[PDB]
Amino acid sequence: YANNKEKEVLVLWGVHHPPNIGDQRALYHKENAYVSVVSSHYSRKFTPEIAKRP
Amino acid sequence: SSFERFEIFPKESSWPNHTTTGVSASCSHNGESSFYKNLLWLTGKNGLYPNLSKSYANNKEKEVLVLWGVHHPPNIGDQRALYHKENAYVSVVSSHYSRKFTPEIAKRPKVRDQEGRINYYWTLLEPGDTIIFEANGNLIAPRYAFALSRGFGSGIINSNAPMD
Repeated sequence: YANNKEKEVLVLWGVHHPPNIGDQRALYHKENAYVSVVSSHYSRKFTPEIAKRP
Repeated sequence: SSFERFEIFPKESSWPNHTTTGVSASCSHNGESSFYKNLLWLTGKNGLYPNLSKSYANNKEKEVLVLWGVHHPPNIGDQRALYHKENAYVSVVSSHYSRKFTPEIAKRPKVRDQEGRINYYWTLLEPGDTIIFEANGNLIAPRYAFALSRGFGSGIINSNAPMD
């Protein structure tokens, strides 16, 4: 996405974490996952950590 | 205002398939090696370190302060003889807290006759919230937790002054 609007754009996103390895292969078909959200002045690589939580 | 010390993970029963007799020569006590009375050093027993999982519930109706550690051996040799697994991790997760400690192994300068590193961590567990510890090595287990009531608005004064 390019910010041609001449103003600051607020883009929000999420990163999902299934509770076990079973939910990861049926929603996304890949154990090892990642998300690359990078811009000209921002960078982050979200390594999805899977664990059973309360 | 109010503050008590209680054993959150009993030393004798929380770890049947583990070793809790680990002691550090750095944590001496009158010419004898030792370790933190409130923590525990869990190493492999019988040549295997099973995947552990402990869920403490805060029924005490007050904020509980559970502290734990993450160990870092200086080389790949110490990792296979204490925990029997190169790739390690620790899953300390609760209802409103989550973190995955990837153990990074490296040779470090000798601080207090040690090339190893035990990075400590502490979280507060609210009532009605259950914390879960999950690990397959390098976990410095919490033995003594505390239930406290908050005194807002204070600090800490460094002083050599006597008490009266």
